[PDB]
Amino acid sequence: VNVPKTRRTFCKKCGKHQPHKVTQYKKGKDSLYAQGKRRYDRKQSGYGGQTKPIFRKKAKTTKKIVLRLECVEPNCRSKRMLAIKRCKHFELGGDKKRKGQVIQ
Amino acid sequence: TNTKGKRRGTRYMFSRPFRKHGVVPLATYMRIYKKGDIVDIKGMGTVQKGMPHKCYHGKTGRVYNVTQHAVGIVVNKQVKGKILAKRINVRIEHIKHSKSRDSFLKRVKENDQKKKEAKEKGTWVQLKRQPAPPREAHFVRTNGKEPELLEPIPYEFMA
Amino acid sequence: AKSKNHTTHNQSRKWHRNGIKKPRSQRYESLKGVDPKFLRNMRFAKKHNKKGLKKMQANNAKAMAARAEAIKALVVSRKLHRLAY
RNA sequence: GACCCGUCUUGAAACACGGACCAAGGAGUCUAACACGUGCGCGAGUCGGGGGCUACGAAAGCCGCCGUGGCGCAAUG
RNA sequence: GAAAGACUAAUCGAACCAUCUAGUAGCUGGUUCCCUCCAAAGUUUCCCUCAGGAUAGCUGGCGCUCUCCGCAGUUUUAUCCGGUAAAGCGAAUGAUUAGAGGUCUUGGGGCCGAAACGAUCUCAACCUAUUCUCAAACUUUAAAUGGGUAAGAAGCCCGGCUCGCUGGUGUGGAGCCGGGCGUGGAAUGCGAGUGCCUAGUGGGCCACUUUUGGUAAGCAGAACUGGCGCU
RNA sequence: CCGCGGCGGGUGUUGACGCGAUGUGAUUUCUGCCCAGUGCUCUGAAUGUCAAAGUGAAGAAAUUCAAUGAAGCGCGGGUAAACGGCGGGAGUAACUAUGACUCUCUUAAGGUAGCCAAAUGCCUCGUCAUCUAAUUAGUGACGCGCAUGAAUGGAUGAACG
RNA sequence: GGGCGGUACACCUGUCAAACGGUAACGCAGGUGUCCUAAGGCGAGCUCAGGGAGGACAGAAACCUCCCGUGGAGCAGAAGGGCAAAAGCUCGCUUGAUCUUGAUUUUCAGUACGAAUACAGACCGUGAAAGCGGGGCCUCACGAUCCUUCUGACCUUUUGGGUUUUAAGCAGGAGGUGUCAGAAAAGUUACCACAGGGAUAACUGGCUUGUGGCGGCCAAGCGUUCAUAGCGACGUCGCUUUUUGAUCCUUCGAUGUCGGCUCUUCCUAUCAUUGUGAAGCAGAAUUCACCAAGCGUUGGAUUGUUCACCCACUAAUAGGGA
RNA sequence: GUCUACGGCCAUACCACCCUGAACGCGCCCGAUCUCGUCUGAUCUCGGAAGCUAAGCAGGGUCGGGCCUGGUUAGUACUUGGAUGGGAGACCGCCUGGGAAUACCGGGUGCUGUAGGCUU
RNA sequence: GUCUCCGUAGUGUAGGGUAUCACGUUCGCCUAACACGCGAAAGGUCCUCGGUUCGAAACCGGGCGGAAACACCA
RNA sequence: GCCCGGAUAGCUCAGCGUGUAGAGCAUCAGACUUUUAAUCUGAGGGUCCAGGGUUCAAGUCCCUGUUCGGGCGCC
Ligand SMILES: CN(CC[C@H](N)CC(=O)N[C@H]1C=C[C@H](n2ccc(N)nc2=O)O[C@@H]1C(=O)O)C(=N)N
Ligand SMILES: [Mg+2]
Ligand SMILES: [Mg+2]
Ligand SMILES: [Mg+2]
Ligand SMILES: [Mg+2]
Ligand SMILES: [Mg+2]
Ligand SMILES: [Mg+2]
Ligand SMILES: [Mg+2]
Ligand SMILES: [Mg+2]
Ligand SMILES: [Mg+2]
Ligand SMILES: [Mg+2]
Ligand SMILES: [Mg+2]
Ligand SMILES: [Mg+2]
Ligand SMILES: [Mg+2]
Ligand SMILES: [Mg+2]
Ligand SMILES: [Mg+2]
Ligand SMILES: [Mg+2]
Ligand SMILES: [Mg+2]
Ligand SMILES: [Mg+2]
Ligand SMILES: [Mg+2]
Ligand SMILES: [Mg+2]
Ligand SMILES: [Mg+2]
Ligand SMILES: [Mg+2]
Ligand SMILES: [Mg+2]
Ligand SMILES: [Mg+2]
Ligand SMILES: [Mg+2]
Ligand SMILES: [Mg+2]
Ligand SMILES: [Mg+2]
Ligand SMILES: [Mg+2]
Ligand SMILES: [Mg+2]
Ligand SMILES: [Mg+2]
Ligand SMILES: [Mg+2]
Ligand SMILES: [Mg+2]
Ligand SMILES: [Mg+2]
Ligand SMILES: [Mg+2]
Ligand SMILES: [Mg+2]
Ligand SMILES: [Mg+2]
Ligand SMILES: [Mg+2]
Ligand SMILES: [Mg+2]
Ligand SMILES: [Mg+2]
Ligand SMILES: [Mg+2]
Ligand SMILES: [Mg+2]
Ligand SMILES: [Mg+2]
Ligand SMILES: [Mg+2]
Ligand SMILES: [Mg+2]
Ligand SMILES: [Mg+2]
Ligand SMILES: [Mg+2]
Ligand SMILES: [Mg+2]
Ligand SMILES: [Mg+2]
Ligand SMILES: [Mg+2]
Ligand SMILES: [Zn+2]
Repeated sequence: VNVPKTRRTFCKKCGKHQPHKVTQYKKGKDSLYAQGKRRYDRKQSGYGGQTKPIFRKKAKTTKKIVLRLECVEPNCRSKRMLAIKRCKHFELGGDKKRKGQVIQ
Repeated sequence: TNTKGKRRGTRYMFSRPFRKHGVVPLATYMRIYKKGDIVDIKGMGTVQKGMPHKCYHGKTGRVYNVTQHAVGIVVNKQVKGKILAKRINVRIEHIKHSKSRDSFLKRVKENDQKKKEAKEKGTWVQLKRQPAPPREAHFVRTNGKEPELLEPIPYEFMA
Repeated sequence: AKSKNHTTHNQSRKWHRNGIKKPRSQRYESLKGVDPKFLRNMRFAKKHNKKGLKKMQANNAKAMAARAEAIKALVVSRKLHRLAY
């Protein structure tokens, strides 16, 4: 697929429709002081070894895609997420096709 | 193990009748539908929005809701032994009136006409529908000639 | 090592040992599933009915007298017949 | 007229299995909790189970400024 | 162990004796007195589920509110729905046989030809009217059985009120306070209604017709009713 | 090499003609080519990855981020009497013509000396000669060997069972 | 039967389905785990495949022009259904593929996820307009707790009070479990052990007879000539259980499992002998058929052999069951 | 009999060839300053009015195709229920009741429920 | 036990708009003749019928032929 | 997911931010009285794909299409 960089849409805090700025999303790093990590290391240590399961039978080969819509008017500066259907190939804002040219 | 799709086995059912394709005629829409009327359901393949599921094609129920382009409706269904009373929301194309109630609404009026009249006359006019009785003894006149003697045909190989 | 799969052999009777119940029908059927624009205006009209009782009261208290003045302005053989007398 | 009884089994007289013969012994019990029916007392209240006081009796009878406490009378986030 | 998994108190591909111990089992066998009343299932969804359990179903028990209007594995009268058996190619979608008239619509060869649709025998396809047979995944038509609804008081008919929705016009509807109208508005038969707790079962079999695979089977697999299992 | 343990114990009252750990199997006779693979070992700042500790900075601090970074794996040499491996592209003459000499080369080299239808060869009772009146077995030979072969040992030969 | 081999283990499209609906098998013919800022959402304007008649190089087929032209074209993919001043083709303007409570349908326990339809409260796109639009014309294209990550509000809690860091909180998307209502998992045992099963194989026996074996009808030809002395093409009707298959009914708290030696009996579809017919039967030899199973049907080399093959004798060296 | 906007399944209303068309009407026709568009004033848009019956127009015609209804095909094909009814089997008869479709032969070719201006 | 290739001048054999090599073999070239070497011949139902095609042998099956394969586990 | 290096004429293959090298095939000639071997020209280059910034890119950065190392693992 191919999406443009600026979409005009709703905003919660402002009330109206406003133009945005589009970029995609990457995960954050796992922090080490979070509760399921202060529990997993505290339970993991000592003898006994592996306790919680480990996933190995990975089947599918694709991710859902999530957009990160940021506002533009410099007083709001709010952000919200967005979801799109599955795809393998992906980009943002470049070289939109046309109608009727010479196909080799 | 057959499939469980939305439109299984509806090749001939949602199809248009022969030489009746094309545009939906404009006296289907501008008829009026109140609440309480009795309605039969016939599917249609042109306007795909708001179709009924294939297990209602022929049933008949009454209205409880009217919407901007649709009416709600209460029907009955039989699932594995019992009977459920379920309600849908159907667009106008897939819907007609039923004329089943009308010969009753023509016989309530005819009876009350046959009752207001001739009650003050002290007359006793029959009101109940009575089934077709056994027919009366009657004469048959054969003026002149005799009945025509039949003969069973002798066989020959037609082919 | 096989096994039968699907059947429907005794179920057209196994249903009729306790009857096929028509759905319990009943007057004053509910209002769940109606559009809120119609149901709002019916609710405010069910909330301001006690505003116009007197003209309704006297206009029902006039036909009781027009009817009481209108109703006031309106008001086999012979041997067998003997033996059944 | 009439195949030998118990047993799994769609299907036992079976070329399916256990059984030579008699007497005694032998297999859904015991607590805790909860749910519903049912019988009894008191009733917006109820309960002394733990504690005290006066041969059968290791029983019974009392205590209310010993009713603290339990469940109930008021739910929701 | 000069080797075979040999021997180690008649015991060895991990000895013997006691304890935790009465170890676990969806798996085999057995399960102790009489009569009376009611009486089944081997199907559904989900499960590392297919010898098993949960769930709905069928069944029994205890009662309850009414009767001492209501319902029905049925029929009639009105009404809509369906694409099966039959049939049909002179009708579409596909398959297919043989002649008949035409101009060539084009060719491979005769053929006279320095050329032709000039003439050609034509085999041939091409166009028009005709003809022989076919169809689960093709259809113009289109039965039999069969599937829902309706058969009056929860209806009709007269006043009037409220509305913040709809609106040219109290228009358009809906909801409300009131009054009036019973020959009970097809036939036949019958007392009905709801509310709890819950055992057993989920290995199924045969025939009439209808029907798929298979050369056929006392074979395998489905639909309608009925039986043995339970006699 | 043992062992729960210590300045513990055996080998060891021993010292390379000695302890310990392996594969082959007398003598005679020969022991072929391949270090890409899996192992093994050696040069390692010739360096890509690499914990704890100790160091620096920003912060009120808990913290967070950076430099540096041992062995070993990686990269580079050695080794087959270490496990183990040893196929293919169709004809090249001057008469049959199997076939000279090759053709031909792709993924580490591509079955040499020698032996056979054997205790190893499916087709199979292979074909030839002999042994018998008649021999799916025996003995001798041919090799194209489903799937023979060199210390996972090949061919040998008196005595003995 | 297991195994090797497959996916009927989640979905959709036609068919089986017996004219509502529902409905099975390792039953058929087929496909999917995606693709697209336009191939989504509005509006104007046009009409396709094929066919004819013509036209410079131009031909079977380039482009132009005229007429017929109910879909014979196209709509991203499988197939049905659906479409003509459009749902197609060509241009214009945009981001309703956005934000938020519920109700209902779909398979179904009438539970979920998934998908979808009607409404309602906001902001926008559009077309003068009426209105159409909250994702692909419809029928498939996807996912639980627990944990993690991100955003959201001048949010509540961070525990003797108060302030700032951190963590825990409530709401919405994402990080995936294809055995698809969701465990984290490679082999062998011929040294083998226990719990059970005829629900499930290896023998026999049963029902069946395609394959094997045996016998008929019809009559184009062969037979120096002459269809049927003996034979029989393309075709067609049956029996037999001595071959192999198919199935799985009975036995797995055991019916002792290949061959041969020895030993009785039985069947006839007759190799020889007894009595009789036809020949392309002169005699001698030989082939063909009828009544007929009382009596016979051998000795040996090689192989574990049933089977085969070869040397002799003979009247003949026929075939099988229990 | 005509114009405007329609209704119903939209064919009794379609298609092909002919013909007559009074008056009001509809239309081809005359043209390109007026920000309507095109390569092109043909189409679309505008300003018009000398001149005339081909026109999806209107009406009738064809021993017309087509369609719409009726007989024949036919109590045939098929079929719900049943029988110790045949038959080696394939399949066929009976009682009970329901009951089609082509070919072939006949008749019809727009009603206008419709509101406004109009043969008046 | 039956599935996988492929069939073409006399031999054997290369490959959607013609039937091609090499050898087999007739005549001709250099030479002193000789050998080697060279150039022009004949040779074709590209297995037998029907469809895709403007034109198919190379595309499609049905079919007859040959060869090389396979059947495992009591 | 972390970091890391690798792709150039028909085969192997050089490239030093200011230019497309090379060796081996295929042609044509020259050298030898004639064959062999060696000698030389010529024909072939999109530097694996888009961008950047620089006067100038094959070259540093950036990502996407292709091969590979290594250490790691809670849905
Ligand atoms: C596995 N074996 C075979 C011996 C087994 N332990 C016992 C045995 O007889 N097993 C064999 C017996 C039956 C089994 N078999 C054979 C054919 C068949 N159609 N189905 C079977 O189940 O095949 C087995 C087989 O040998 O592998 C060996 N290690 N040799
Ligand atoms: Mg540790
Ligand atoms: Mg079952
Ligand atoms: Mg007797
Ligand atoms: Mg038992
Ligand atoms: Mg059991
Ligand atoms: Mg059994
Ligand atoms: Mg039973
Ligand atoms: Mg018994
Ligand atoms: Mg037993
Ligand atoms: Mg016994
Ligand atoms: Mg006793
Ligand atoms: Mg109680
Ligand atoms: Mg010893
Ligand atoms: Mg051993
Ligand atoms: Mg042990
Ligand atoms: Mg016990
Ligand atoms: Mg025990
Ligand atoms: Mg009872
Ligand atoms: Mg599970
Ligand atoms: Mg089990
Ligand atoms: Mg159970
Ligand atoms: Mg048919
Ligand atoms: Mg069975
Ligand atoms: Mg059966
Ligand atoms: Mg009985
Ligand atoms: Mg019963
Ligand atoms: Mg050694
Ligand atoms: Mg090596
Ligand atoms: Mg050799
Ligand atoms: Mg020998
Ligand atoms: Mg070897
Ligand atoms: Mg050696
Ligand atoms: Mg049905
Ligand atoms: Mg599309
Ligand atoms: Mg349009
Ligand atoms: Mg809205
Ligand atoms: Mg062994
Ligand atoms: Mg052994
Ligand atoms: Mg059995
Ligand atoms: Mg037998
Ligand atoms: Mg046979
Ligand atoms: Mg003759
Ligand atoms: Mg036994
Ligand atoms: Mg025994
Ligand atoms: Mg005989
Ligand atoms: Mg008129
Ligand atoms: Mg006049
Ligand atoms: Mg006509
Ligand atoms: Mg030269
Ligand atoms: Zn924003």
